[PDB]
Amino acid sequence: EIQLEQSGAEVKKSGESLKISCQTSGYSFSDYWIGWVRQMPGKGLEWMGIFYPGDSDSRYSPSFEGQVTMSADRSTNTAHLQWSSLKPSDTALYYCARLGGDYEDSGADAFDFWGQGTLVTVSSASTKGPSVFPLAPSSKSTSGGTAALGCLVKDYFPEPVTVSWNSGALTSGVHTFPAVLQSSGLYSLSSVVTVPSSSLGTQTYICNVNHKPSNTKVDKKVEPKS
Amino acid sequence: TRKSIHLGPGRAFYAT
Amino acid sequence: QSVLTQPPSASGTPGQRISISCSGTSSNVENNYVYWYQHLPGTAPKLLIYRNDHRSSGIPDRFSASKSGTSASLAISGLRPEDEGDYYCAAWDDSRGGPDWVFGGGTKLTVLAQPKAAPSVTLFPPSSEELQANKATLVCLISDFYPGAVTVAWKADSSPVKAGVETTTPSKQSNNKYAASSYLSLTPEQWKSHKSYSCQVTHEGSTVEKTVAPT
Repeated sequence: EIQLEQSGAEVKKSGESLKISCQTSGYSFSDYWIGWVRQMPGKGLEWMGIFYPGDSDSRYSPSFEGQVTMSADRSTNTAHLQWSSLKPSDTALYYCARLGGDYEDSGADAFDFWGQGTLVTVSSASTKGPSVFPLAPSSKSTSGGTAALGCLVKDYFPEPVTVSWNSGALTSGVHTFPAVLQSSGLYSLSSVVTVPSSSLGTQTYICNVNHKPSNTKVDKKVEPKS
Repeated sequence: TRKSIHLGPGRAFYAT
Repeated sequence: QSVLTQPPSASGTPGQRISISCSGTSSNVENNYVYWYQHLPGTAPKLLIYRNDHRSSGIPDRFSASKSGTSASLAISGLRPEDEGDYYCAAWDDSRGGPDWVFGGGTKLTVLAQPKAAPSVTLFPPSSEELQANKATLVCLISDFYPGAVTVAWKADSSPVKAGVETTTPSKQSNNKYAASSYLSLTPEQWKSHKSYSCQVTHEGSTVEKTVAPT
């Protein structure tokens, strides 16, 4: 049964070289084109090129020509994709696929069997702990019910960050949001709690941010704005 | 073969 | 010439028929073979249809496709929850006089699991602490929307803000509804000048706007 098996996830620094792999089984490796397809986070599938192991023929999509190299090791039935200088924008899931279908005695036309994909993350940032700022209660004595306050956890690398409130004693109405990745390569996220408006001048609200890569703990006091 | 690519009816690349 | 255009989103309820649309050119869809792929979470893309309208073996017959001029469509009847995912058309393109393979932009199909739900938006203005650090960030927090696609627009007063916005992809919450956040970056001089700033979130044709102002 035809299978393509791709190498594991890669976390690299920008400027570094990388070779990824796709090993095949179930058919004559030399005889079928192998294609590569890229998916950037939140984007669609994008064709990179096809490589023919039997004679080392290649076709690159115009955007990929000169930016990446396809090759193949016939001693090991392994197709490769490589970068000499990885850029942040190469952060993507990369698929390998066979061009086949076998709908006629000869030829190929559709990508039929697919590798499971290999994730590559490329960053130009280094370990940095966050700035934690308080997100103050939008007004105090509004007669509309509950209130929203939080912690902005700004400019850290890498993931993850841990957030708690009143050292985990406050969990009700807590929503900590997935990070945004900025063009700087640093992340920011926000954590917000829903509370009674009446107990602002009563119950203190501290958020507890923990960023273990940089070994940062920060406890910030979130109070009504002046 | 398997190297020839069928684009459409009656048409192909890398044919022989 | 080497572009296949698809609508970004489609939705239906279990049982319904939906049709995913793909629009190409004479360089691809009109004369070259069209193929259709399904792409579900945690699984590689899967060939559904080949050579315009032939179903791949093992594929259920509630999947169908057809072609007329430069348009192609994938019909899915008996819509099931399992069908939720991304659907791509694909074709060979010969604009370069060569076998270039083009994927459509993809269509994210939602099979409606629960009732539609409007987002809650909360907008925080820059904290004073952050303004003492000579920075200013506005934080727009969008939650409990279903289906899971929003559009965010920022306004400086009543005018549109292009530069300095960073928005997350929506993420499925623990309650199967979705969440997203949007950050606008300003120098404190930019924040101080305007009378107000606004976060406009639009979901299923309905818009929720929150505004903030200095002091």
